[PDB]
Amino acid sequence: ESYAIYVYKVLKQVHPDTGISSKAMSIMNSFVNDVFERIAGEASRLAHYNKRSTITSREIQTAVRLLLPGELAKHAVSEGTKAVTKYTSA
Amino acid sequence: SYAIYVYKVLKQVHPDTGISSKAMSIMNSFVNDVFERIAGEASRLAHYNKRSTITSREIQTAVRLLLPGELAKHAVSEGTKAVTKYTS
Amino acid sequence: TRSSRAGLQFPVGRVHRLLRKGNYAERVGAGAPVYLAAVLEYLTAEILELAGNAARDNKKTRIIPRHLQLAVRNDEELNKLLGRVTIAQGGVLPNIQSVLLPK
Amino acid sequence: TRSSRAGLQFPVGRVHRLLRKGNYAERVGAGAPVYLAAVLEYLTAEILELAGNAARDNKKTRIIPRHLQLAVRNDEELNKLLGRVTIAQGGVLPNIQSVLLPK
Amino acid sequence: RYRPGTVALREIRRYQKSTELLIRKLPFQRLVREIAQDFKTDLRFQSSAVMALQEASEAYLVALFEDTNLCAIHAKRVTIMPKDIQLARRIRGE
Amino acid sequence: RYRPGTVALREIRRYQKSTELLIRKLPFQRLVREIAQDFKTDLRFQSSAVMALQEASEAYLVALFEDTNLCAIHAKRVTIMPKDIQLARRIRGE
Amino acid sequence: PNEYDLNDSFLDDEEEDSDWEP
Amino acid sequence: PNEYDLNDSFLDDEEEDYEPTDEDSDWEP
Amino acid sequence: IQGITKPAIRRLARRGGVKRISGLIYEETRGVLKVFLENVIRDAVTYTEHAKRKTVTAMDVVYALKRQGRTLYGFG
Amino acid sequence: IQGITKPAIRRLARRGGVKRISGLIYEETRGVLKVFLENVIRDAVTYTEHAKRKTVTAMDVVYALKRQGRTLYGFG
Ligand SMILES: [Cl-]
Repeated sequence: ESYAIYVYKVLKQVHPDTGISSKAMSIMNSFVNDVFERIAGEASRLAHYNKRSTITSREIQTAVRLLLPGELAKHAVSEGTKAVTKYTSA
Repeated sequence: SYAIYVYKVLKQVHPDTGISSKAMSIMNSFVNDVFERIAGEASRLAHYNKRSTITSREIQTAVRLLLPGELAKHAVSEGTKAVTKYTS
Repeated sequence: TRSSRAGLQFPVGRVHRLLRKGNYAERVGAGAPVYLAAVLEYLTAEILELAGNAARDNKKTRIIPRHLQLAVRNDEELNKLLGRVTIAQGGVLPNIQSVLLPK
Repeated sequence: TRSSRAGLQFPVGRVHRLLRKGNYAERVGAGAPVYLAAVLEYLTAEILELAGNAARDNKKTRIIPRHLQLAVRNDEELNKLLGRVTIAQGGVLPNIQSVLLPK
Repeated sequence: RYRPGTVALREIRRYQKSTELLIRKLPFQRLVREIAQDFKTDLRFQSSAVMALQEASEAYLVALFEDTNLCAIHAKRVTIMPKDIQLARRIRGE
Repeated sequence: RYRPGTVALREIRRYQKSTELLIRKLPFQRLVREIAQDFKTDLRFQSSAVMALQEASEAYLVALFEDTNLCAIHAKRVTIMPKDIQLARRIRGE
Repeated sequence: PNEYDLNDSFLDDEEEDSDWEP
Repeated sequence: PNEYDLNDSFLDDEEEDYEPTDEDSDWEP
Repeated sequence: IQGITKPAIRRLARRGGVKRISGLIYEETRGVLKVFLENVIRDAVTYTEHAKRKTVTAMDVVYALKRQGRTLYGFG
Repeated sequence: IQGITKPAIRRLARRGGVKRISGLIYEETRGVLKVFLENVIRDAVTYTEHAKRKTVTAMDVVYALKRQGRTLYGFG
C-alpha cells in the first residue's frame, strides 16, 4: 500500500539527477499495488487449480508469463530467478 | 458438482421437463462461475474492511455489486430469507 | 440437513467447505454459505424457468444447450450477467439487421 | 536485510507480509516474495527509465504524471499491460489521424 | 479569413498537449451531487472522491471520442455524429 | 436468375437456427496441431480440448462478424470488407 | 465424415447428447 | 475561479481544516 | 446535466483528436456521461454503505471503477 | 491455415448475420483466427506445463479462455 521510498530508490539508480513529483509518486504506488494484486491473484489461482496449498516462486513465475506481455515477461522472469539465486549465494 | 441440485430445482420449476447431459454441464459451469464471482468479491470486501471473516453481509454486498438490477433485488431477498429461516 | 434447515435444495454444507478451502478469508461465518447457496439456487431457477419455456416453445420436452442460450439472450438481465460467457452448442439468437431485409 | 541479500531496493519482507495477509494461499514459499519483489522492482525501473527519458527529452528535471503516461503509451508492451488503466493527469499521447492533416 | 480546419487542428494540438481537467470543476461537482443525492438523500462525498470521478469520467469521454472519431472516418466523414458514438459504444460492449 | 441477396438471407436464416460447429472438425484439428506442435514438439491435446478450442474459436469469429457487419452497415454498405474487421477489432481492443 | 481423427498421435484421450438422470 | 466549492454541504472532507490545493510538488524522502 | 457545457465537451473531443463536431453531439455526450456516472456512483455508494459510512471516499470510487474494469491510478 | 475454407468462413459470417462478403475477407479471417488460436494455446500450454503435464486438457483450455476474459461453459 505504500512503496514510495523504494520507488525513489529505484529512480535514483536509473536517473540519478531526475526527481519525481508527488502526484507521479501516487501513480507509481497505484501501479505497484495493481501489478502485485494481479500476480498474487493469478499465483493463487494456479495453486488452487493444482490442489496445492502454497504459493512458491514457481507460481509467481507462471503468473508472470501469463500476465506480462512478451519481452517484459522474459526480462521479469530473468530478474526474478536471478534474485532468488543471489539471495542464497556466497 | 451441482448436477443433482440443478435437477432438483428443474423439477420444481418445470416438473415435466428433462435436461440433456451437455446442458447439465452448462449449468454446472454456470453455478461455479457465479460462485467464484461472488466469493471473490466477498473476499475483496472483507479485505477492504480489514475483516477476517466473510459473513452473510459480504455475500449480500457482492450480490449487489455483481448482479444486475432486478436479479440482485430478488437474490438478496432470497438470501436474507434463507438466513433468517436458518436461524430458528 | 443444514440445507433443509434454510429451506434450500442447494447444499449449504458443501458451499461452506468450498468457501473455506478457497482462499477467500481466514474464517467463514455460518450465514455466508446459506446466503450464497440461496443465491445460486435462485439464479439456477431463473435460468431453468426461462430455458424450459424456450424448450416448450419449440415443442421440446428436454432442455439442451440451445434453450439455455435462447433463455439467456432474450432476458435483458441474464444477458448482462452472462454477457462475457460462451455457451457451447448454444448458437446465436436469430436476428437480421433490418437494413438487410426487403423494405 | 532480505532485500539486500537479493540485490533489491524493493522490500522483500513487506511483500512476504502482504502475500500472507491477502489470503492468497495457506503458505508462502521462501523464494516467492524474493521473486515477486524482484519483478515489481523490474517493472518499476522500466517505467521510471522510460519516464525519465520523456522528462529529459522535454528538458525537464522532474517526472510528473504526464511523463509516466507518455512512457507507458509509447512502449508497446507496457501499453498492453496497463491497457485498462487511467493515469490521472496523464493526458493523451499526441496523435492526429493522418486523414485530418493537410495533404 | 475563416479556415476552420486550421482552427480545429490548433485546438487538437493544444488539448492533446495539456493534461488539465477540461470540464469546469463546479458544474462537475453539481452533477455528481444530483446523481449521488438521487441515490441516497443524505450521502456526501470527499472532494478527492469527486476529483477521482472527474479524472475517470473525462478519461472515459476522451477515449470514447477517439473511437467515435474512427467510426466517422470509417464512414469517410470528418464530422462526428451521434451514430458514431453509438457504434463505438455498441462494439465496446456498453 | 441471379438472386445473391435472396441466397444470402436464406443462408443467414439456416445458420442462425443451427448450432452445429461450422468449420469441419479434422481441418480444425490439424490447425490446432500445427500451432501446438510449434510451441512444443511433443505436446498432445485431449480431443475435448480440441473441441473446447473449436467452440470458443467459432463463437469468437461469429461475434466478430456481427461487429464487422455493424461497421459495414455504418458505412452504408452491405458487403463486409477487411477495414470493417479491422475497425471492429480496434474498438474491441485487439 | 466430419469428425475428429482419434488415431492422430497428437491426441491423447487416456484420461478422457443423452438425457441426464440421477 | 475554477475550483470545487468546498462550502457545499454535500462535501465532507476528512481533514476538513485545510483546503486542498491542486499543485504538484517534489516528492522527497 | 446542462452544466456540462458545449465548450467543455468540444475540448474533450479535441483531446480525442476530433476535427469537426455535429451539433447533435453535445446532448448525446451528456447522456453518455450521465450513464457512466450513475453506474460508478451506484457501486461507490454500495461500498460506502457496506462499510456503514455515509461519506463516499476516493477509495470507494477507486473500487467502484475497478469493479467496472476501469482501474484508476493516482488516488490510493 | 488454408484448411479453414471459404465455405466454412462464409458459414460463420452467415451465422453472424452478414449478407455479402468481399473476397478479401477470407484471408483476413484466417489471420485473425490464427492470432486468436495462438494466444489461447500459448496460455493453455503454460497451464499444462506449470502442472508438469504434456497433454493439454479441456480444463487447461477453459482456464486459458477465462484468463483472456472469454468464459466458456460446458467443459468443467
Ligand atoms: Cl489550507
